[PDB]
Amino acid sequence: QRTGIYPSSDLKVEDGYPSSDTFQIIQTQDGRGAGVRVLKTFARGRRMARVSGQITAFCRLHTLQINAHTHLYDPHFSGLLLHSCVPNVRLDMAGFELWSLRDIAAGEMLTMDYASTEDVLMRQFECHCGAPNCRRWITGAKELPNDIGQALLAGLRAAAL
Amino acid sequence: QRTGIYPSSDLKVEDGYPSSDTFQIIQTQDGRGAGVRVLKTFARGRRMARVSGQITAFCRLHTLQINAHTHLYDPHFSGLLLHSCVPNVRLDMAGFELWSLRDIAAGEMLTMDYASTEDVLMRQFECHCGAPNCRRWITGAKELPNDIGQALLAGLRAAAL
Amino acid sequence: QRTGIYPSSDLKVEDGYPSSDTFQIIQTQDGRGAGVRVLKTFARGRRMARVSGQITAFCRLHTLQINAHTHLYDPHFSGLLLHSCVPNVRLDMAGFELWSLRDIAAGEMLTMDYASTEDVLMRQFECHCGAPNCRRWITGAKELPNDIGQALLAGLRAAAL
Amino acid sequence: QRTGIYPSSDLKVEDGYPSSDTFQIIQTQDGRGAGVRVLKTFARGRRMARVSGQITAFCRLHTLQINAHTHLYDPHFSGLLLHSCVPNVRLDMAGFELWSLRDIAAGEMLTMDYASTEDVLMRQFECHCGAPNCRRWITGAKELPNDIGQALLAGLRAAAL
Ligand SMILES: C[S@@+](CC[C@H](N)C(=O)[O-])C[C@H]1O[C@@H](n2cnc3c(N)ncnc32)[C@H](O)[C@@H]1O
Ligand SMILES: C[S@@+](CC[C@H](N)C(=O)[O-])C[C@H]1O[C@@H](n2cnc3c(N)ncnc32)[C@H](O)[C@@H]1O
Ligand SMILES: C[S@@+](CC[C@H](N)C(=O)[O-])C[C@H]1O[C@@H](n2cnc3c(N)ncnc32)[C@H](O)[C@@H]1O
Ligand SMILES: C[S@@+](CC[C@H](N)C(=O)[O-])C[C@H]1O[C@@H](n2cnc3c(N)ncnc32)[C@H](O)[C@@H]1O
Ligand SMILES: C[S+](C)CC[C@H](N)C(=O)O
Ligand SMILES: C[S+](C)CC[C@H](N)C(=O)O
Ligand SMILES: C[S+](C)CC[C@H](N)C(=O)O
Ligand SMILES: C[S+](C)CC[C@H](N)C(=O)O
Repeated sequence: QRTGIYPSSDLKVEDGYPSSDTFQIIQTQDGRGAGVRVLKTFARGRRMARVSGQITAFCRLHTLQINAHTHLYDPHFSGLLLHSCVPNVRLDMAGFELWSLRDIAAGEMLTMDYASTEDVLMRQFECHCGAPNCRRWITGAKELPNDIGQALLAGLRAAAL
Repeated sequence: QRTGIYPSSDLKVEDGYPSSDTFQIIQTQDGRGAGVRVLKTFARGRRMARVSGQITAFCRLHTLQINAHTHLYDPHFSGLLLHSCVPNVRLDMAGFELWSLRDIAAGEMLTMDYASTEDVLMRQFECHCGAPNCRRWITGAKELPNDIGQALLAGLRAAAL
Repeated sequence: QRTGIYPSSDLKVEDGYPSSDTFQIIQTQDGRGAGVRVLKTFARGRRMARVSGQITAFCRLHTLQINAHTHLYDPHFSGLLLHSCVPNVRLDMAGFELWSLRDIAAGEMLTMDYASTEDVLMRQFECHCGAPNCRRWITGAKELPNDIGQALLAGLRAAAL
Repeated sequence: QRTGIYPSSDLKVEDGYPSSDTFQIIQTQDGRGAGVRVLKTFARGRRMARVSGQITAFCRLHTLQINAHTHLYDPHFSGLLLHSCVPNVRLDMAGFELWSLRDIAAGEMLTMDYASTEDVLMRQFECHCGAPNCRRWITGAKELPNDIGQALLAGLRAAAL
């Protein structure tokens, strides 16, 4: 009865896979590209969706890291989750489920800490999450800012005097 | 240049994904249904293929178990690997790779121990692997033979006197 | 030459295990109990320590979650990491390593998001991390605030008008 | 009431950890060194023990592999499990449990396929398991026989004519 974000028929909304009546991909207007938006309210501590995708050996812009050498290619859903330094969802890559870390109001962008699942990103980027504590430049957890990132961080540091 | 077993274009034979010039699905003639056959010779201790599929929460006839609550739906390749009590390949479900446990000659069926990756099967079955040490009735590692399996095993045990 | 936090001789500082010349357990003075303090400066994106402990099946106050059914009992080091809603370290429970999520100055408390590795805590607690965005009441990622937590969160919500 | 193989008090026999009234380490008399022996009968498909040990980054003679980069140091129990090419137990390294793959009679040596959990061994060895289908020379699943192993395997192959 409910229509799923994932195109595969075997992934059913009645089993927890995301529905287009609950999640929507939209183009942000603040330089973050496209991202997942929630259309209903979620209390903190609830499973918002089961997650799926295709196994691949290679890190890509729309993969998530499963373990040391294996990634999950999901350009329909979890790969379109935007980053925030203060995230409102956790993507559990062992149970393959998305959970609310806080109360999320309908219409809010869904955000994970990319460094919470990823050793290294496909690309580093300057962060537009707006949080009071923005790392400003976003990497994997096991990844040093590259020389562009170090230069931008230094200009911000001088400004901090 | 080489054509892949997996229909997805993103899975390339040049990156280790199986090619139809190396693997073939055939119908066995001894009651094992269809299964994967190798068309080239492989020395023991080599990676024969990278493995892929679709993440799902549910055990199915053509899934393999990833971890406690997550399975890999692969009806094109790894889900068509037949069982043997003396296996010639290992399916590594952390690196998602198939490795030869022994020298395999071209034309041989590829066989894993289903109990080496699976807690519980979608279905139990009487084993036709022919090995001198056949469990005769095949389950997951964490799965008791059901009452059919116990009855067949008992008739075999009486015969053993 | 360097003395290790972990009592076991097989865990050597020269292999990355924490040294008492780099980490110290101290009693906080703001209601967080004891916690790990760093004694040297760490740039973001560096491995600060290898982690170890004892495998156990049971969640405890000083365990960390490895996977769905397995935890790591470590009362010497990683179990004494305090929580923060804006963490400065990530505890990678697959590689068993601690990594700096930001620049950390010598003397700073080390903090992880408990919800980033834990489904459920041994106990919930009101948070004293001070971050502008404190969840105020801390649970596992897959754990609803209990009735004490809901009552405290509601009093805070009324105050927010 | 029951005394545990693991020296730690926190690992209780009442929670499934092995008891010396069920398991015993003995010196084999056929060139396999010491190994774990079972003292009670176990039907196939039962959990014989919970497993534990110390996390370490390094492969050792008495470690078992957890994931790509992490091993479990257990010289009291699971590291003393001998190898067999036709194993009677599976060591589940995700749930950290030992399960019977077949009916095991009291007094039998417990045997796993080392290649079922290990990419690479600390050392390769000629196999004395006696199975009709012995690989004769034992490696990790992702490990080629070294030049000693290749030489011994070739002498056996000539004998096979
Ligand atoms: C695979 S994407 C997620 C979807 C992507 N925005 C898209 O439009 O297809 C990851 C990329 O999104 C952008 N992005 C995500 N979070 C961001 C943030 N907080 N600030 C700026 N850019 C962000 C970055 O360009 C990053 O490399
Ligand atoms: C998903 S299948 C593998 C592919 C399957 N044969 C097919 O034809 O689609 C697993 C099933 O194959 C059959 N099978 C596999 N190995 C077998 C064996 N050694 N002896 C008998 N049947 C076997 C069993 O019916 C088992 O439930
Ligand atoms: C196992 S402990 C870490 C070490 C512990 N403080 C100790 O003193 O042994 C986890 C507990 O520390 C306390 N704690 C950790 N982070 C905290 C925080 N940010 N605010 C308040 N209490 C915290 C809580 O009581 C929580 O249950
Ligand atoms: C860590 S051990 C297990 C305990 C060891 N036997 C001990 O005595 O401490 C692994 C080693 O045991 C021996 N071993 C285990 N299984 C064997 C087998 N089936 N045949 C010959 N040697 C074996 C090998 O020397 C191998 O390197
Ligand atoms: C949520 S996915 C966009 C994050 C990881 C991805 N491999 C990236 O590089 O951004
Ligand atoms: C190699 S797959 C056929 C084995 C596991 C599968 N879920 C089954 O039930 O047979
Ligand atoms: C960093 S450990 C203190 C967090 C998880 C632990 N099991 C707890 O309950 O707090
Ligand atoms: C059961 S443990 C003895 C097997 C793996 C170990 N690291 C070895 O090298 O034999």
